[PDB]
This record gives sequence, C-alpha cells and structure tokens, in this order.
Amino acid sequence: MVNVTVAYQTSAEPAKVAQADNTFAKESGATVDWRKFDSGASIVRALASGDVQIGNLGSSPLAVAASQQVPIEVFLLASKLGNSEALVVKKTISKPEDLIGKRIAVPFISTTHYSLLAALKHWGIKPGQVEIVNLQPPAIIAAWQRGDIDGAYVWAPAVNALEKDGKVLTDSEQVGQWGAPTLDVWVVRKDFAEKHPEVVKAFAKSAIDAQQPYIANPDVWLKQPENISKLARLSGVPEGDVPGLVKGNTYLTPQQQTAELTGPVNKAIIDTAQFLKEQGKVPAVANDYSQYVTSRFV
Ligand SMILES: NC(=O)CNCCS(=O)(=O)O
Repeated sequence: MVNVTVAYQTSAEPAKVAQADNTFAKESGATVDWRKFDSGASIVRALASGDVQIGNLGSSPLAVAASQQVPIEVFLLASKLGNSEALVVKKTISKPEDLIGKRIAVPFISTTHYSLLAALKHWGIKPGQVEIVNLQPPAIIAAWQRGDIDGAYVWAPAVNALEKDGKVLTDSEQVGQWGAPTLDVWVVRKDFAEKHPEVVKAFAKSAIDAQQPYIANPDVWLKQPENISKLARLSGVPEGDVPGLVKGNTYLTPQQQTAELTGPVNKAIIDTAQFLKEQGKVPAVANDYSQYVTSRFV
C-alpha cells in the first residue's frame, strides 16, 4: 500500500479536472489524501516535516524552501502566472502613489508578496512606505469585508471576491513584463521519489494530460460544462468567474515541460531567490539550484 498526501491550492486551472476526477489515485493505485492549503509557506513547512510528499508551490515559496535546503524537487510546472493574480484595492486608490500609507495584505512570501514587492520597486516606492500585512486569503476576504485593509495582492478565490467591489491596480502579467515573472510548480520530497517513482510519474502524467485539451483549444475546453463546474467547485469560485481565471495563465505542452525543467526553472529559482535576498526575506542564496529541479518524471 502507498499512502501519499498532496498539498493543493485554490487557483482555477485545467488540471483541477484531473483532481476532481481522482485520476492520479486511479492511475497510480495509491490512496491519496488531497489537503487544501491556503498559501505556500505552510506547504513548505509540511513538506519539510514529511507531513506532505507532493505539493503545489508558487515560485517564491519554492525559492525560500530551496534556500533552506528542504529536500524537494520541482518535477512539473503548473502554470506561468498572469492576471489570475492581481493587486485589488479600494476604489479611491487610483494611482500607485496612493498606496503610500495604506494597509495592503499578502500571504507571507507567496508569489503575490513577491509580486507586490517587485511592483513597488518598479513604481519607485519603498516597501516601508506601505503597511504590508501578512494574512492568509480567507482572513484577507474577511478583513476586506470589514474595511480593515485597503487592498491585497491575491489569487482565487480572494482575487475575484475583492474585485467585486474593488479595482485592479496591477497584476502578475504586468509584473512579469516588468521582469519579475512568477510560476506555480509541483514539488516532491526526495525520499518519496526514491521509494515510489512510478507514483510520481503518474502524478505528472495526470496533470499534464489534463492541461493539453485546454492548450489545444481554450474556447472548446471552456464550453464543456463539466470542465467549468469542477474548477468552480475546487477553487470555490462562481462558475461565471472560471473562464477569466483560467485564461489568466498560460500552460505547458509536454515538450515545453521538458524544456523548462532543463534550465529555465533553475534560472527562475536563482533570480527569485536573489530578489528575495535583496528585499530582506531570505538570509542566504545560491548561484545554482539544479538540485531542486528535475525532468526525469515527465
Ligand atoms: N498555487 C496557487 O494556487 C497560488 N499561487 C501561488 C501561491 S504561493 O506562492 O504558493 O503562496
């Protein structure tokens, strides 16, 4: 018997169809505990303690984990993040200069904490000029509803909840264009990969297979009602928000997976870690993270 705990997150993306269909468990034969995490920092800790064996991490929590020598490897990309992650603010905040003195929430060292710091740097605003507070996305929604924060840089379901009444000031497609792109990845603990390599391959296969029908023709994929309802259920968003969210990233073919895992992801971690060091969020970094990426499961 193989038991595996998988830490998943709430982005609405096509591989959620494979999760809702239980395809990984069916094809691998493992008993799979899918555990929902509110952001990536807590996933890094659960991977480090051995409580989780496969986890979905943003590129910023990934660089923190790799700088702390957590024994995990990226074995699959989930998505290249675009405007599915966004800074949503009170409507009276009209320009980036209006963020000065405001209370802006982000989950600690998430991709949106990272993107917020990169956006402030791009705008010429020191992070000390903004009251950046650390809250998990459910608490962000609650604080926003009570008017205790002025905005947040968030992903689904918080991003669409806040946008119902707020205004988008920037998003991670823009921040990517400015030179700080962010990614979502899947990582695996080494000891699990050593013992159950065919289960890890089955995970990658299930996720990659599920994204290819979307890549081939987004509009045809999005008009299959069961695709929309499965993502709405697992992300916790209204069905009407799913197409805009799914189109807010790009996804990879199998050829693109192998290409990105053979160099570009390493370079992504190096650059992400460097910026986090400059921003004071990690004490030490490395000039190479090839121990933390592999193409051998795709
Ligand atoms: N993976 C997701 O669904 C949200 N994007 C990354 C969040 S974090 O950086 O891991 O906190």
